[PDB]
Amino acid sequence: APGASIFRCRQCGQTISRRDWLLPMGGDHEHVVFNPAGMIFRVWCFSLAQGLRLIGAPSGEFSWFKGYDWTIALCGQCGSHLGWHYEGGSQPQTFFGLIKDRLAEGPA
Ligand SMILES: O=C1CC[C@]2(CC(c3ccccc3[N+](=O)[O-])=NO2)C(=O)N1
Ligand SMILES: [Zn+2]
Repeated sequence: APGASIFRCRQCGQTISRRDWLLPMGGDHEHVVFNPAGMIFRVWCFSLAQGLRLIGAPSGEFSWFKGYDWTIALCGQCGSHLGWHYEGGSQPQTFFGLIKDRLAEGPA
C-alpha cells in the first residue's frame, strides 16, 4: 500500500507520472532553473510521462539542457502548465522536465 508512487496534476487529478520514472539527468532528478522572465522553476526529470499535451514544435531557444529542444507540456485535462518535453539530444534522446510543485504525489 505505497502512498507515494503516482504523480497527478495538482489542479485536476490527471495521471501524469510515477516515482519509478524519475531520471537522474547529470546525477540529480531535481534541477532549479529560471526563464528569461526570471521565474524560478524546481524541475523534476522523468524518463516517461502521460496525460500531457505537447504544444507546437521544439525550440532550442534558452534550453536549460545542453543539446535538447523543448516543447511546452500542458496537463492534457485542465491545461495547467506542468513543464516541458525535451527531445533532439543524446542518451537519452528525450525526457520530461516537470514543475515539482504543480504535481501531487499519492497512491497508485
Ligand atoms: O528549457 C527551457 C524551457 C522553458 C524556457 C523557454 C522559454 C522561452 C524562450 C523563448 C521564447 C518562448 C519561451 N517560452 O517558454 O514561451 N521560456 O522558458 C527556458 O528558458 N528554457
Ligand atoms: Zn490538470
